[PDB]
Amino acid sequence: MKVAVLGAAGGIGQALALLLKTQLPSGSELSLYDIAPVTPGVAVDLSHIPTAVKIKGFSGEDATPALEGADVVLISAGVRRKPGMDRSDLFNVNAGIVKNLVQQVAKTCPKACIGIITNPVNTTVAIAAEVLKKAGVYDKNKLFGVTTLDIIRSNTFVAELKGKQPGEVEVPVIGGHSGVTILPLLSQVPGVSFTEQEVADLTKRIQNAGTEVVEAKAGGGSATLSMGQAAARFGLSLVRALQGEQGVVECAYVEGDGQYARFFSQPLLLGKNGVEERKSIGTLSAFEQNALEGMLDTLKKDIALGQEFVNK
Amino acid sequence: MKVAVLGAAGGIGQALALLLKTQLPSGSELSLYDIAPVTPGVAVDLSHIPTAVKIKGFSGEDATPALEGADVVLISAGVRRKPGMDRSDLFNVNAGIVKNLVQQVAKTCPKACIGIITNPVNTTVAIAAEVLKKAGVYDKNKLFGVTTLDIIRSNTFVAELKGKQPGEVEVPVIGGHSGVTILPLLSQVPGVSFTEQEVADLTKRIQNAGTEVVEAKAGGGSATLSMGQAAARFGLSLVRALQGEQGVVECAYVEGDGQYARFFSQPLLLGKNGVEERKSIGTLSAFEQNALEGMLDTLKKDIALGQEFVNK
Ligand SMILES: NC(=O)c1ccc[n+]([C@@H]2O[C@H](COP(=O)([O-])OP(=O)(O)OC[C@H]3O[C@@H](n4cnc5c(N)ncnc54)[C@H](O)[C@@H]3O)[C@@H](O)[C@H]2O)c1
Ligand SMILES: NC(=O)c1ccc[n+]([C@@H]2O[C@H](COP(=O)([O-])OP(=O)(O)OC[C@H]3O[C@@H](n4cnc5c(N)ncnc54)[C@H](O)[C@@H]3O)[C@@H](O)[C@H]2O)c1
Repeated sequence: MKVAVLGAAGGIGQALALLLKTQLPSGSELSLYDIAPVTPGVAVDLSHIPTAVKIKGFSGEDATPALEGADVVLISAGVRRKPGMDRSDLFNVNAGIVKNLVQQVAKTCPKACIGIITNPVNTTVAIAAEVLKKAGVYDKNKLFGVTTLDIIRSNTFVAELKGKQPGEVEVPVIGGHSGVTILPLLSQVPGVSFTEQEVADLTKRIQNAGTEVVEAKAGGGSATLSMGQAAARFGLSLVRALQGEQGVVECAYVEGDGQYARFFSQPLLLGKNGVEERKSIGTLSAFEQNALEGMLDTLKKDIALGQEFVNK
Repeated sequence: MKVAVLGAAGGIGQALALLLKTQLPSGSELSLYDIAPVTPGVAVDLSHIPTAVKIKGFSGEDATPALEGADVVLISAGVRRKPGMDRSDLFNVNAGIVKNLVQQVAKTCPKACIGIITNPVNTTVAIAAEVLKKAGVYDKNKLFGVTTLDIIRSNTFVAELKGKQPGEVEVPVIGGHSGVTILPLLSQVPGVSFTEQEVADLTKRIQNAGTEVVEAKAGGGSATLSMGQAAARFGLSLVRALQGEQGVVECAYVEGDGQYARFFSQPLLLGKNGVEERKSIGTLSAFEQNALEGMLDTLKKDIALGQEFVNK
C-alpha cells in the first residue's frame, strides 16, 4: 500500500505519521505533504526509525508528488478551534483548504480511499463529495468522514465507569461529529448495563469531550495525540481491508441510503473496494431513538452548507 | 511503575508521551511536567486513549507533584539547535535547566532511575551526577545518558545497505553522543560484513545524522519523532528490568570504571536496581581502536565542562 498524509506537519499529522511509520505492514510506503517548509525534514526524522516502511516528505503548493500511486489518502490539514468556538466556526478557514486538496486528489489518484479528518467533518465531507462529483470521479464507497475518535473516547469512558479493561470494550457511535450529532449507542455495549442516569451523563461527557480538551489546552490547540491514535486505527483498518482481510468493521461518516441524512455515520464492513456493506444501526433504546430524531435537522443543515460552498 | 516525563510539552516530550501511553504495561502511571501552560491539556488529550495507564499533567515552576513516587524519570526539557550549530553550543541555555530539574529529583525521588535526554548529553549527565552528589544522594547505577537514537539510526542505515530486515539488525554503539564521540561497533554486527570503505562511509553517516535532520528542518528544529521512539525504547527497557525481567541489555552513557573516561557509553545488563553489570566492549577492529583513541580528549573535556558548572 501507499498511504499519503496531507497536512503532515501539524499536531495531528506528526502523531499520525509517527504511528503509521511504526505500524504499517512491511513493504508499505508513506508520503507526507504540507505547505509548511519543515515537512521534508519531518520525513527525514521519521526515516531513521528501523521499520520496513519507505517514507518521503513534500512541501510547497503542489501535492501531486505525494499523491502519485496512493491507495489511501488521510487529510488532516486545517486550523484548530480556540476556547469559546464551535467546530462549525472553523468553516471559513477550512472549507477552501479541503476543496483545494480534494481537487488535487481527483486529478492524481481518483481511485484512492479518502479519509477526511479536517473540521467541521459533517460539512467538509460534503465539500469533498461535491468536488469529486464535479470531476466526474466520485465513488461513494471510498469517501470517509473520520469519526474514530468518538469511538475510542467512548471505550475509555465506559471502561472506567464500569471497571472494565479499556482495550476490551467497543462502543458503536452513530450520527456525525459535532456536539449535537455524536450518538454513542450505549444500549448495544456487550456485557455492560447502565442506569438511565449513567446513560445521560456518559452521552454528555462523550459529546463534549472535544471542548474538554480545547478548554484544557487554553489556546494551545485541540486534541492532537489522541486524534493521531484514532486516525491511525482507521487507516490501518482501511489498509487491512484493502489487502483482503475479512470482517474488518468500523463506524465512519459516509454517503449511504439517506434514511436519516445524505451522509451518516454507521457501522461499515470494509473490503477491497472501500465500504463493502453499510450495516444496520440495530435496535435503539428510547433515549437513543429520541436523541437521533432530535439531531436530524442540524445534521442536514451541516450537509447543505458543504454542498452550497461547492455548488454556488 | 510510575514514569515521570520532565519536558513533556516539547516535540520530543509529546511523541514520547504518546508512545509510553500506548505501550507501558497495564497498571502503569505516567505523569507529565513542563513549565509550558498547555501541559495539563496534553495529559487530558492522552487520557482519552483506551489503555490501562493513568496519566496526569502538571505545569508551573514546581515539579514535585509529577515526581512523587516516580520509579523512572525521563528528562527532555531544553532548547534545540539551529543549522550551523553544534550540540555543545547548547550548553549556555540548557545547563541551568538540567541543574534545576535534577535538584527537584534529588529532593523528591532520589531512588528513581534517571534518563537524561537533554543536549549536550556528554556534559549534562556530568551536571546531573554532581548535583546528585552535592545532595548526598548519587547512585551511579541509576543515572543514564540516553544514546538510544544512535543505536536505532545504525540499525536503519546497516539494514538498508546490506539488504537486511531493519528490525532484525542490532548494532552496538559506544563512546558518547556528539559528532566526534559516536562510535558504532560495525565489526560486531552478527551476520554482516563490511568493506573498509563501507565502514568509513557508514560511521560518518551515523555520526552526522543529527545534523542531517537539523539541516533538513531548516530552522524548524531537530529530531523529535525518531528521538521519541528511541527514548520510549530505552524507557520500556528500564521498566522491564525494574519489574524483574532477565537479560535486558542496552547501551547507555553511564559512570563506570573510568578506563576510558569518567562517563562512557557501553553495553549494560539492566536489573532491579538500575545497571546490573557494565559489559565488555569486546574486540575492536583497527578502525574502531583508532576512532576510540582519537575521541578520548574531546570526551573528557565535555565531562570536565559539566563538573565545572556545578562545582565553581
Ligand atoms: N472530525 C474529527 O474527528 C477531526 C479529527 C482530527 C482533526 N480534525 C480537524 O483537522 C484539523 C487539524 O488541526 P491540527 O490540530 O493538526 O492543527 P495544526 O495547526 O497543528 O495542523 C494543521 C496543518 O495544516 C497545514 N496546512 C494548512 N493548509 C494546508 C494545505 N493546503 N495543505 C497541507 N497542509 C496545510 C498547516 O501548515 C498545519 O501543519 C482541524 O480542522 C481539526 O479540527 C477533525
Ligand atoms: N542526547 C540525545 O540523544 C538527545 C535526545 C533527545 C533530546 N536531546 C535534547 O533534548 C532537548 C529537546 O528539545 P526538543 O526537540 O523537544 O525541543 P522543544 O523546544 O520542542 O522541547 C523542549 C521543552 O522544554 C521545555 N522546558 C524548558 N525548560 C523547562 C523546564 N525547566 N522544565 C520543563 N519544561 C521546560 C519547553 O517548554 C519545551 O516544551 C534538546 O536539548 C535536545 O538537543 C538530546
